[PDB]
Parts: sequence; C-alpha cells; structure tokens
Amino acid sequence: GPLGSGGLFFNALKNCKENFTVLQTIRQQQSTLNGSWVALLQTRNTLNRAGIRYMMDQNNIGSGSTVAELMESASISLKQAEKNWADYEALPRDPRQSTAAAAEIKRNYDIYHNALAELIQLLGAGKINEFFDQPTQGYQDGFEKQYVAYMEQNDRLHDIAVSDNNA
Amino acid sequence: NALKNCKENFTVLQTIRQQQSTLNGSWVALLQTRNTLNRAGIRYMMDQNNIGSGSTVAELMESASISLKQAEKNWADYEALPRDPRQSTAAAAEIKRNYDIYHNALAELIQLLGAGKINEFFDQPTQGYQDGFEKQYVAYMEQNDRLHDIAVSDN
Repeated sequence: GPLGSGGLFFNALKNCKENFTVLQTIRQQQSTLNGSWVALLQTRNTLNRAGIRYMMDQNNIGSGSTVAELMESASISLKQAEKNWADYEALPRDPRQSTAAAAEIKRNYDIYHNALAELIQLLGAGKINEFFDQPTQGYQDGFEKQYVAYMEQNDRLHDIAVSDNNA
Repeated sequence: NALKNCKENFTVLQTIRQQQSTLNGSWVALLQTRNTLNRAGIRYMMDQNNIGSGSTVAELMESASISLKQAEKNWADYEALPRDPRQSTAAAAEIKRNYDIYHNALAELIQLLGAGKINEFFDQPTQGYQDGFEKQYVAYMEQNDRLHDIAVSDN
C-alpha cells in the first residue's frame, strides 16, 4: 500500500510490542496461579499423609515423617500457596479478561484455601474425626473448574496475539 | 533491528508459555494421582475399622488410574513441543528422567493396590520420587523465568 517502509516498520513494531505485553501479562498470571494450585494440592496431599500416619500410629506401627512433621510441612506449603496467590492477584490484568470469572476463581480459591487451613487447625487441636470428614474434594473441584476456565480464557488471548504477530 | 528483535522475543514467551502449561498440567495430574492413592489408603484403613465412607478403595483406584493417564497425556503434549535453543538440554533430560521415576512409582502403587499388596503399597517411599521431579521442575521454571526477564528487556 501507499504506506512506506518506515511506516510499515513503525506499525509492525507497535503491534509486536503490544502483542508481547499480552503474552507477558498472561505468562505471569499463569505461572503464579499454577504455583498456587500446585502448593494447595501439595498441602492437601501432605494432610492426607498425616491422617494415614495417625491411623498407622494407632497400632504402634507407622513410619516416615511424624504427624507433627507433616503438619508443619503442610503449613509451609499452604504459605507457598498464599504467597503465589498474592503474587497472582497483584499482577496487572489484560482489559479483556472477565472480571466475573476472576471473581469466581477467587471465591473458589478462598473456599479451598480456607478448607485446608481448617484441616491444619482441626489436626493440631485433636479434632481427628472432624478432620477426616471435611468434604475437601468438592472444595478442590470447585477451584479446579474455575482454573480451567481461566486458562482457557488466557489461551485465547494468547492466540489473538500469536495470530497478529504472524500477520 | 527493533522489529526482528521483538518478533523473536515474542517467540520466546510463546514457546515457554506452552511448555509451561503442559508440563504444569502433567505435574498437577501426577499430584492428584498421588493424593487420590493416599485417599484410597485412608479408605482402606477405615474399612478395617468397619467405618469408612464416600468413595470406595476400588473407585479411588480407578480415579487414580484416570488421573495418571491424564499426566501421560499432558506429558506427551509437552514432549512434542519445540524447545528454545537457549534452554538446557541436560535439564530437559533430567526432567524426563525424574518424571519417569515419579510416574512409574505411581503406576506401581496402582498395581500394588489392585493386587491387595497393601504392605508394599504403604511402604513405597513415594515422597522421595516426587521430590526428585519437583526439584527439576523448579530449576526448569527458574530457567524459564530468566528467559522471560531477558525478553522483557530486549523489548
């Protein structure tokens, strides 16, 4: 078109720099959310290991890490979840991301995160029965559903940026 | 060039992002498999004291199988992806070596369970196997962070 090389270059550089900023935004949200999700799963598994060790200790068998060591490890991983979740929330968002879906991920994150913190409290208090009975699976499932939707949203944004860069 | 520089910086983020999504997906599915197997352990022990609720040991065992296949699926996604030239090939081999150990360990637990080999099931030092993978996963992530931070700059 009746547009010069200088112009074509400026426009290409403008778009590239915009596209890059989108990928950066998305990559960071992805790594922080992922780090929070993994640390919650770790916490959950560690608490289950603690329950097993407890039930093993009843019949004076049971080895490996102690209930106390496992509880402390779960606390450390829950702190890792929280750290990653704070980083996630503070990141600048892309204007096109749904604020409604962001609110849902957060709602489910708090339910699941709080359930694990509660398990840690129940355990350290001796409320073993309460501990074994929490419907944790449902809480986790609710966060995961949102996590998937969020990633699907971000993959789309990713693709828009890629398509543009290719053209 | 300002342009070719940016067109390549964007390529780095793209390749890194996609490797991350799939590798993290595989890691999440492995973690879920391990947790589900520990749920089956609890359930079995509850069955021994004649209480014992929700999902059965058999149902959890099947669930763990499905989630382990999901790890394999995400792993194959990751394994087919293109690697950036600057990424460590030695690290890429060590993550694979550690995924295999951890994956195989989970495959074994499922086998042990569906054969009633309960002692061996509870015996397995799964934690060490997971830790081996995790350590490589962290280094890989740290490497990707560095490649991310250089792209934001060159931009």
